[PDB]
Amino acid sequence: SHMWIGVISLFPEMFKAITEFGVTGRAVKHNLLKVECWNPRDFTFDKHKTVDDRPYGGGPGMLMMVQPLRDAIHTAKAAAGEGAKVIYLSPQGRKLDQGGVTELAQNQKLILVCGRYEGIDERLIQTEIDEEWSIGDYVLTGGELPAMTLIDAVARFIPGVDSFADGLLDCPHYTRPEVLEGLTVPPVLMSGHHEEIRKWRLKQSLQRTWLRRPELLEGLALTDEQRKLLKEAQAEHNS
Amino acid sequence: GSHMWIGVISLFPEMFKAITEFGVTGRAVKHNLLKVECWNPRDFTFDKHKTVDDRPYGGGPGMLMMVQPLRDAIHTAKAAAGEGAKVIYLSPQGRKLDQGGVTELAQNQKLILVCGRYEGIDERLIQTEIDEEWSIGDYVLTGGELPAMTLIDAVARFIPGVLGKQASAEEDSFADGLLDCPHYTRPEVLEGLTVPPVLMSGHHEEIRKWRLKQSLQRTWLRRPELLEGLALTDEQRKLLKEAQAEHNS
RNA sequence: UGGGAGGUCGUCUAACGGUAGGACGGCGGACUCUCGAUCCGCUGGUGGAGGUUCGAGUCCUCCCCUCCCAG
Ligand SMILES: Nc1ncnc2c1ncn2[C@@H]1O[C@H](C[C@@H](N)CC[C@H](N)C(=O)O)[C@@H](O)[C@H]1O
Ligand SMILES: Nc1ncnc2c1ncn2[C@@H]1O[C@H](C[C@@H](N)CC[C@H](N)C(=O)O)[C@@H](O)[C@H]1O
Repeated sequence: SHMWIGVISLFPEMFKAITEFGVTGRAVKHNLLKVECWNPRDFTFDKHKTVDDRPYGGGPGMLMMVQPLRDAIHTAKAAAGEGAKVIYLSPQGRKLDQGGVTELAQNQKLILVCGRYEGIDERLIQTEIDEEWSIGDYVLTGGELPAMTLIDAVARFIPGVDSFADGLLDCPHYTRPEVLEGLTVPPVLMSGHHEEIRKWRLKQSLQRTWLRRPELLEGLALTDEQRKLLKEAQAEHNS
Repeated sequence: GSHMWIGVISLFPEMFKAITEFGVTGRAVKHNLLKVECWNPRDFTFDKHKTVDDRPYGGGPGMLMMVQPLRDAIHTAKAAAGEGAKVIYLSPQGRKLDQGGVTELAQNQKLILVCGRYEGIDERLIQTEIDEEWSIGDYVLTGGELPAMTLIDAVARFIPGVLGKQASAEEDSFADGLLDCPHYTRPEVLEGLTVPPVLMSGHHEEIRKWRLKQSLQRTWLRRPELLEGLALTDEQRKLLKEAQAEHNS
C-alpha cells in the first residue's frame, strides 16, 4: 500500500521541497508516495490569469478568487474518486499534534487546499471543506509549508520508510567521538548492556518531558517502570 | 531600508527555494528585504564518500548526523554572520512556536537555523553551539528544513514593507491575538450562500464593529484560552458579550 | 407613543440664499505581478408637500423619518 496526496496550490513547485529531497523524496522515487498538484491558475479564463479578488466591505488585501480555486478542487476531488477527504490548511483549524497526525494517516487519499493572501471565501470553507487544520498558533503567508508539514508528518507512517511515540519527548543522542569539546558520552551508552541502556534512555525521555513540557504528562498512564524512573529523575533534579 | 539575514545549516539547501523564489517571501528576497544563505554540511565532509551520518552510541533507531561536517558548517556560518548572531536548533523538544514567540524571534537582526536530519544531532553540539531550541509543533518531521522555512515565513510577515503599503490594516489570525473574521469575495450568491449584507452596505462603522465581533466570537468559540489574558477595550467586552449571548440560549 | 435635537450619494464629509464636490463602498478597467502594493474610469445624494425670494441643500409652515432626555 502507498499514500496519495492531492494538493491545490498556486505554487506547486514549492512541493518539490518534499518530493525531490530526503526520506520523502526517496519515498516518491519508489512510488510509495504520490503527490499530485492542481494550480488554480490553470483554471482561469482571462488575459491576466487572475487568481485573486477583493474582499467585500473594502479594506486592504486580497482573497483567492472563488471560481479557479473551486474548479481546481472539483477537478482534484474528481481525480481522487470516492472517499477523498478535503482538508483546508488554516490557522483557525484543528491544531496538529501526534494524535491528529495518526488520524490523518488513516485516510488513504487526502486533498490539501493551500491558502494565500488573506485566505479563501468563507462559503467555500462551509461547502467544500471537510476539515480545517492548523500547524500552530502563528500566521504564515501561505498554506504550502503547512501542507508539506502535514504530508511529511503523515508520510512517516507509510510502510517501508520514536519521539511522541509514548507521549514523551525523545531522549538525548550521541555519536562519535567519545569526547567532543570536553564533553564525554554517558558511560551507560557504551556499556553494551541493552537493558541498562533502555532504562537510562527511558528515564531521560521522562525527565525531559517533565522539565520542558510537563503538561504532556496529564493524559498518560505511566507503567510501573515509567513511574519509578520519573520518580528517580525528579529526586535527582532537586535534592 | 529594512533588511533581515537568516543563515541556514542544511543538507538540502535547495528546499529553501520554496520560500525564496515564491510568493510574498520570494518578493521580499528579490527586494533585499529578506536574505537567506545556506551552508551544506556535505560540503564540509572529509569523508571521501561525502558521508554525513554517523552511528548512535547505544545502538537503536536510525543514524545521527555526523558531528564534524555539521560542526564545521555551523562554525563557518557563525563566523560569516559575525557577532550578535543567535543560533537556533529546530527540534520537537524545543519551545513550541506561537505568535508571541514569532515577535520575539523577529527581534533578532541575524539568526542561524540548524536543521537536523535522521534521528537528530549529538546533544553536545546542542549544549556547545546552540542558543535556543524551537519546535513548530507537537509532531515529528523527517527534517528541520520545513520547520526552518516555517519560522522564516512567520517572521517575514512582520518585516516592514513585506506585505506592502499599510499592512497594519491587513488582517490575519493572532495578529492582534484574536482569530481572524470570515472573509467574502465575488460572486454574491454561490452554492446557495449569500454574503452578509453589512459587508455590502458601504456602512463603514458597522463593518468595523462586525469584523471585530466576528473575530471575538470566533476566538471565543474555537480558541477561548487565547482570551484568558487579553487586554480588551470596553467595546470588545460589549461586542463579545453580545456574541456569547447570541449563540447561547 | 411627554420634553429637547436633527435630516445631503450606501457610508463619512463638504457647498455665502447662486451650476451639489471629495473620500470610502459597489460595478468595470489598467498595471503587464506571485505585486495581500499602486493607479484609472463608471455608479450614486439634498426625506415630502407648500411658501418666501430674481433664485432654496440652506430661510418660513406643515407632514414624515431619525437621535438624545424617564414612559
Ligand atoms: N497556522 C497555520 N496553519 C495552517 N495554515 C496556515 C497557517 N497560517 C497561515 N496558513 C495558510 O496561509 C494562508 C494565507 C494566510 N495569510 C491567510 C490567513 C487567514 N486570513 C486567517 O488568519 O485565517 C491561509 O489561507 C492558510 O492556508
Ligand atoms: N516539530 C518539529 N519542530 C521543529 N523541528 C522538528 C520538528 N520535528 C522534527 N524536527 C526536526 O527534523 C528532524 C526530525 C528527526 N531528525 C527526528 C528528531 C528526533 N525525534 C529528535 O528528538 O530530535 C530533526 O532535525 C528535528 O529537529
